[PDB]
Amino acid sequence: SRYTTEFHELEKIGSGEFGSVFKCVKRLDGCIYAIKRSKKPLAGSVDEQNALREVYAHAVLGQHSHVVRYFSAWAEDDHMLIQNEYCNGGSLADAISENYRIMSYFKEAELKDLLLQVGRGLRYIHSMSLVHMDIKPSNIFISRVMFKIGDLGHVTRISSPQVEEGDSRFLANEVLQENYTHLPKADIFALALTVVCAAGAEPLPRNGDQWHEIRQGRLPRIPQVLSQEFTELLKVMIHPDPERRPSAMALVKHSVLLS
Ligand SMILES: CNC(=O)c1nn(C)c2c1C(C)(C)Cc1cnc(Nc3ccc(N4CCN(C)CC4)cc3)nc1-2
Repeated sequence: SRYTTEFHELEKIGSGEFGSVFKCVKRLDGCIYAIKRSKKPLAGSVDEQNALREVYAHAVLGQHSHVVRYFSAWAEDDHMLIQNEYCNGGSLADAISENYRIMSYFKEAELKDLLLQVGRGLRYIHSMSLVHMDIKPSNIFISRVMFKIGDLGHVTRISSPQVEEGDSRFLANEVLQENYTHLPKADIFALALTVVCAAGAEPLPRNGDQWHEIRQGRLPRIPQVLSQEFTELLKVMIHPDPERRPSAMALVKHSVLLS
């Protein structure tokens, strides 16, 4: 077993219908990696479709500060195994849960830092003519601080997009309308709501009235004191017209964020 041979398994850090993710130490270099382990999907399934998007995202993407690094991938015993960078801070979703429990928070500044850092990640992905298509707190990881985009199973081309929608909570209406002419801006829409989650918003609606209200450009209720200036940035990021939303480029260079 390559897995057993090359790595020692330390602890399970993730699980879902997607499979499991394990904290492992690689024997050769003593370093910690996150190994995603998944049952090999049925041929011609959504699962195989998902799986394929991730393989070829790696093939195209190089290393980047704000994208979870991919090291290798292989298969054995009808399972697919992917060796990733380990982020010792866990996910932004875990962090928000902890805040909601311990009763700390992300200061307005820390929210600006998160937007900019994930913004930098997107700028890079978009520059390689790809889109992530599932930005949300659980797909943003933390290394201790650095924020990094993970889970590339929804990644597709800007030009010839094969679109499996991400989480309905973070989804731009135009994508639901089968409009794929400006996919990068769906990532921007989705980042904005991710930040609003970090800022302590009540859980985001999955559909119904409040879902629609948001896609009219209406921000969820925040529990804290944010400047009108940062507010408008977050607001225009969920503008119903995707062309009015900042590109990742315009984002990373925006006056409010820097720095
Ligand atoms: C579809 N699954 C994933 O993409 C995925 N899920 N996780 C949990 C990770 C991934 C990646 C993107 C494939 C790689 C990765 C890289 N690092 C972590 N780090 C991490 C560290 C600690 C924790 N936890 C702290 C809070 N807990 C007690 C649960 C473990 C969770 C994740 N997680 C992951």
